[PDB]
Formats: sequence, C-alpha cells, structure tokens
Amino acid sequence: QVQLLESGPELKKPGETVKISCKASGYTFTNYGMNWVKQAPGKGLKWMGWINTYTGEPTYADDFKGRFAFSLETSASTAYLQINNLKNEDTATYFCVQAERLRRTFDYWGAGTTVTVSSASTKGPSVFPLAPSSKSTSGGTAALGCLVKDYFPEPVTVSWNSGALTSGVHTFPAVLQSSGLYSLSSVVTVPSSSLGTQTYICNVNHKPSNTKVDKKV
Amino acid sequence: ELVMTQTPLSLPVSLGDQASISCRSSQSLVHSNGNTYLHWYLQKPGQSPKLLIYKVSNRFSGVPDRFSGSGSGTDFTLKISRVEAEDLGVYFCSQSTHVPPTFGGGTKLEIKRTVAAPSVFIFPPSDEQLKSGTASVVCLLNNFYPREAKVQWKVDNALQSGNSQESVTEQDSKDSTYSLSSTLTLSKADYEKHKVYACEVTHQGLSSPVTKSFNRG
Repeated sequence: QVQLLESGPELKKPGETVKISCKASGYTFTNYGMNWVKQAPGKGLKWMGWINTYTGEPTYADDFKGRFAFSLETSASTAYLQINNLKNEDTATYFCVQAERLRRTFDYWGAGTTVTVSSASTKGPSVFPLAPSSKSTSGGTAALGCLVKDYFPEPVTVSWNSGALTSGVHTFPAVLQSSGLYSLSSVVTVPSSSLGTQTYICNVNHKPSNTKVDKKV
Repeated sequence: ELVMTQTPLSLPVSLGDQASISCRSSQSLVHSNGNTYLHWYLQKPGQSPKLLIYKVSNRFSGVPDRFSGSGSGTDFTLKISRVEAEDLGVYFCSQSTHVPPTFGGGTKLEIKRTVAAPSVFIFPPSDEQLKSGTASVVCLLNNFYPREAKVQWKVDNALQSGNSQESVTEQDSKDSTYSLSSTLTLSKADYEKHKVYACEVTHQGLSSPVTKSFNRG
C-alpha cells in the first residue's frame, strides 16, 4: 500500500503559517526517507528536502532553508510540513514522497496538498453573456458563451441548460488576473438555425461565496 | 545543481504506436559507487507522479512491460512500445546521483491527429459589463490542431501587447483538438476611445492569418 494520505486544500493570506500533514501506513514508516516536493501551477517538480524517520533529522534543500520546517509524529505514523510567513510564490501543490535508500527513488507519492496564498477576499463572480454573432445570424454554426469574471477563490462550475447541453461546450481553465481575482469563459458551438428557437442558459455556481447565477445568452 | 533537459517537450503519438522520450543530464549520473540513479515517472492530470523506471532500466513493481529504459552516462531514453490511452500524461526523468535530487522538465505524451484550422469567433463586451467600468473582448479559437496558434489583437489597427490573457483546453477526448480563448481587457473609457477591435489568428491550418472583428465602442 505504502499509502500516503495528505490533508485538505489550504487557502492562506501572506505572512500566515500553514501545516500540511501526510499520514503513512506504519510497518514501513521507518523504512523510507520522507521527502517533500513542490509543484507550482504548471511548473516543474522541486525537491524541498527530507526528514529521517529513524532519527528525526531534517535536511533542507538550499531553496527551502528559512521558512520551512519538516516534522514527524512517529506515533501516528504522520509527517508534517510547515511554512511560515507565507508568500504568493508558495502557492503550489505539495507532495509528501516516500523514498528508498538502495534504489534512491521516490517510490510512493501522496495525493498532494494544494496551498493557495492570497490577500483577496471571497467574492462571487459577475456573469456576462458572450452573444452569438448577430450581424451574422444564419451562417452555419453560432458562437455563444458566458464570461464568468472576478471571483475568488477557485473553483467555479459551469453547465449549460442545466446539463442537457454538453457537446461543443468548452469551459476554459481560470486565469489569475493582475487584480488577484480569477476570470474564465465557457463557450458552446450551436447551429445558427437553433438561435431564436433553442434557448441557452449557462449555469454558474461558486460555492465559496454560495453564489449561483443563471444567465440566458 | 545538475540539470536534466527532456528533449521532446510534447510528443504527439497515435495509439498503438511506439513513443520515445529523451533525457539529458548536465553531468554524468554515474555515481562513484557504480550505479546510475536515473529514474522515470509519469504524472497524469490531477494525480501524483508515479515511479515507472529506476536506475535507467529497472521497471518498478506493477509497471507494464511495454515501458522500457536505456542510456548510460548523460543521455537516457524511455520507450513505450504500443502506446495506450492510459499512458497519456507527463513523463518526468529524475536523478538521485548528485547532491540535490533533480527532475527533468517533463514531456507531455498526446494524441496525434490531422491538422485542423480553428474556427474564430470574436465577442465585444456586453452592455452590462461596460456599465461597470470594464470592457472585456473575447476571441475564441475552436477545435484546432496542432496546439500552436497565434492570436494578435489590434485596436484601430494598432497591435496590442501585454493587455490580454489566454486560456487553452486539454486535448478533446473525442476529436483530439484544442480550443483557446484570448481575452483583451480595457477600461471602459479606453474602450470607448477606439473604433475597430480585431483578433488575428494565425494557425498552421489556416492558409493565411484569419482576422475577425467588430468596431463599436
């Protein structure tokens, strides 16, 4: 199993401290080195360091000497990672990885704990229509969409016609605006002929703010 | 620090075909003890990485024999005979021979298909949005292939730069294409300060760059 179960996602503000846990199955806990690697959104994999499960001694990688602390709870077979004075650049997914000495490999990886550092306050999005070309009504396939902008934090879910419409639908990954607010669009390609007969409503839901909006397009 | 450069950043492949991913290290990964600690991992969207090959050619427990590895000092290769759908994801090479364990940059295995030019749609900001001081203009590039595309914005023929953000979907499961949205953001005043708004898409599937536009605002 080598099972590695990490703690839930974390939403933090700059300067705060976070403590992520990684529970491993005993009867093998002291048989691996407990490493930690960070993966920033769409970035490579960066080894942060590891801690000896037999002695409790941490070894930090040069890039993580200062605000990072590796700890263990040998009783609960649990390993912890703490980051204090959190920065936006700490935003990433942290993996707790068990490693074997002989092979010197990263054998089992945890699911990864996502940490998001931001000063933004919870905010529901504004939903604007992306109207199908009007000055070009009957031309085969129509455009159509919804722009769900300025919300925080992730995620947002968008369906069309309460889920009856899925083909042609393209909901793009959110983008972090310079304002620190996310924005995204969900589009759908329909037949121009259906415009006027077939009504289109995008269903946008943002749970963090308990915001739900339906927008006819 | 030792640098690992994975040659194929992205590798398009047809199912059933063979795949070959390359890894080159800055220094020899031949430890003085003899062994060469060069391993290969595959990470699928939303999942934690998974050890496939260790010490150049050793397949980790449970790994399908269609996965094999070669190489000796600073150059290594992972091969996959007959690619399967479950094999699609990002492959990382990794070294554990030198001081701090480092990872290569990743190679994305993807489905290779025929060239598809994008369907280009442009949306002006909605009255409701303008009414709030902002103006987002969205340019949609629908179901195209390969992923490479170029979307240049122009406001009254003046080429824009730095004021737009673009998002791209993951290869579609059914047709293996990609879709992309480029959003041009401007203040309402600046928006009402110009006439023609146009996005020019230039994709390998188009004969000549295509441009869609409007001009109100």
